[PDB]
Amino acid sequence: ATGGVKKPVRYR
Amino acid sequence: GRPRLWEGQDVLARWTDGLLYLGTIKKVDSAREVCLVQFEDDSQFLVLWKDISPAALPG
Repeated sequence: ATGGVKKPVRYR
Repeated sequence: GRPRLWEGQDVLARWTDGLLYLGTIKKVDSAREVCLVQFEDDSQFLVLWKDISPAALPG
């Protein structure tokens, strides 16, 4: 998405 | 057999950190068994078919 930020579905 | 992955499909893709990220398939490359996946920051990378899961199966 325009302006989007990748985040993982789950962190370690 | 019925395709598992296709253009436009929302998927989870395993990245090189071993974690999963939301993405959209932009291209299926059948010979190489990869898709070009667009992630939430609009970056586009090749991911192997085995490292892609459909977000939803109807069901």
